[PDB]
Amino acid sequence: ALPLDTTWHRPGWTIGELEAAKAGRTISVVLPALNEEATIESVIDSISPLVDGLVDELIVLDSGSTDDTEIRAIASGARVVSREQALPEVPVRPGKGEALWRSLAATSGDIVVFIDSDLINPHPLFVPWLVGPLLTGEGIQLVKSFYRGGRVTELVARPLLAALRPELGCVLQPLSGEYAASRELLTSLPFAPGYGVEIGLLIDTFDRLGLDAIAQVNLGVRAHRNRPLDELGAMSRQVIATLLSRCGIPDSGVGLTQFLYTRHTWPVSLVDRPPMKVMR
Amino acid sequence: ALPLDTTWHRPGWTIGELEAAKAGRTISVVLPALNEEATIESVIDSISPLVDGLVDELIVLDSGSTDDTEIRAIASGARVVSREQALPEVPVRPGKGEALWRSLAATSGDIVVFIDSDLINPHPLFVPWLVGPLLTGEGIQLVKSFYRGGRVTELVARPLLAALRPELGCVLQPLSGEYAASRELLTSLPFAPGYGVEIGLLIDTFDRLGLDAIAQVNLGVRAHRNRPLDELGAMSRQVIATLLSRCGIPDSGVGLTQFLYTRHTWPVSLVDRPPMKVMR
Ligand SMILES: O=c1ccn([C@@H]2O[C@H](COP(=O)(O)OP(=O)(O)O[C@H]3O[C@H](CO)[C@@H](O)[C@H](O)[C@H]3O)[C@@H](O)[C@H]2O)c(=O)[nH]1
Ligand SMILES: O=c1ccn([C@@H]2O[C@H](COP(=O)(O)OP(=O)(O)O[C@H]3O[C@H](CO)[C@@H](O)[C@H](O)[C@H]3O)[C@@H](O)[C@H]2O)c(=O)[nH]1
Ligand SMILES: [Cl-]
Ligand SMILES: [Cl-]
Ligand SMILES: [Mn+2]
Ligand SMILES: [Mn+2]
Repeated sequence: ALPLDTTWHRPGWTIGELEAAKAGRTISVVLPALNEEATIESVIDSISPLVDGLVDELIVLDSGSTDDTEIRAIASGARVVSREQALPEVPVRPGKGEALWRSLAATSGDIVVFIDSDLINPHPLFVPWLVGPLLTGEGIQLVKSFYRGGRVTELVARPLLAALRPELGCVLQPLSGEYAASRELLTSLPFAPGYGVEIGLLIDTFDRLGLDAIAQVNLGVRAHRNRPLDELGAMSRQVIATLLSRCGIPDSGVGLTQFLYTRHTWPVSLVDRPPMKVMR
Repeated sequence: ALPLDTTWHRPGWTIGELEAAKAGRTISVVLPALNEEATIESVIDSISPLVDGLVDELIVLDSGSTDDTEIRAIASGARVVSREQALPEVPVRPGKGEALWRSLAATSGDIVVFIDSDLINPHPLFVPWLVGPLLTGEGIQLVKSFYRGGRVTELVARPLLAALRPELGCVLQPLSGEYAASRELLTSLPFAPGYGVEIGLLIDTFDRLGLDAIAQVNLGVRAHRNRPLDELGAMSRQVIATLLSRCGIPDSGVGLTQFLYTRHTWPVSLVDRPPMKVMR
């Protein structure tokens, strides 16, 4: 391991050991989903055998899907929750960060696990491998995954971290959509909008609790949707905006423009959601 | 055009018109090269027909090649200049920015044109298309190229510019290796090290002379060496470091680390070369 608790190899914990270690703590699993009809069922099925055992609760956080995502998830026995149902007093904003933040209001596990719903054949041990350090460690409040090409991660986020928060240089996949954390931690932190949510959570956690509260576990290999370069441009812009803000640097608020030769401007947001705590 | 003089279409100027417009001004062409034996001859040949006419001078700036770059360039009739010969009183540093800066001491054109030496079948009109606005415009001191996937450009540089210098959002290929500028401008500016040199030159030019001094011309389509993702990681890191510095933001000076699972740290430099002017 580096100065960051890193599980480099297959965790050795059995499902039954992990379950014993809960000690009254509960576990929620959240799957955010926007138009993932092709992969959603495989993801739910990888995890539903854990329900009523290690996992106390599983939801799909449907983020405005217009395909068959919701019906197929229901048919896999999952509880599907819209953004509106998760938190109906508050009008819905677009983007991933909004979905995860709302999901805090729709779950009650002491521990919350996020798994992206666009994964291709995910391992059924993903969730156990992630909760290990939270269950059996001390002071770990956040566990990030890593894996084996991560264009935004390797060109934008990791190099920017080296520039502005080099202490986090040892985190191999800071933008990974698969991770777990304590409710106490998550409901105490703001949530960046859009694709800024992961990078925001990591830096805030570090700034507030330091490295000793963070672990990372090998999930082996991951496959997912490969988005077009232009969609990555918009994602990177939001990651940059969120990353700059945590480092005390003013962002223009100006969206990325691209020329296809036609021109298009993508939205960027400088507005975080506050800690879900204030909503109590 | 946008607020930035943009030549969207094939320039209409003939080689003879352009030559007339020189009016005593001279033109140097510089080809930086590090191990480009496969493509260097095609690039030189695309340009050497202009020599003693529109172009007064052509050099290859050899940046420590250990392949056959120099012998093949000589065999194409090019003058080849090492980093050491360009400026022998000053010990040589690694990276592209060093090569271009040194090239100022090895040329005397009032106008300097840079063309990367790894281009696959470059158009023989590249150089005329670039000098057009400098020759026939007023107050233009810098001309950048654009083209048609630019991973570092679209994920790192363009989104970072939108964040920190949104006025430059209209520049389509800020990192393009093909561009031209006045000696008066170039010898008045510092040169960022490594791959930071292009982004550094653009921001300094803008900060010092504003947009009205900058033009961009369509070169159509370009092909070149596609580097592995890890090499791009190091390039992006240096672009970020240089970009952050021009915007008044402190960089850690810490190199990007990558885990292949073995670990490697890449060099980054926070040291610019001063304006070549001080070397007079
Ligand atoms: O508005 C949205 C956008 C995405 N998602 C879901 O979020 C997950 C990941 O989104 P994706 O479009 O696949 O983003 P990636 O290109 O994969 O981005 C990677 O890097 C991002 C930057 O941190 C992370 O947010 C992602 O989890 C991570 O997979 C998917 O299951 C989506 O269904 C939503 O629920 N709502
Ligand atoms: O130490 C070096 C490195 C590169 N080069 C030359 O510079 C040119 C471009 O370098 P390259 O390795 O192809 O960089 P790219 O991946 O193509 O980077 C693009 O984006 C960079 C960031 O601004 C620019 O520096 C480049 O010109 C541009 O092609 C090539 O002809 C090389 O021969 C050197 O002379 N010395
Ligand atoms: Cl608090
Ligand atoms: Cl000056
Ligand atoms: Mn994905
Ligand atoms: Mn190249």
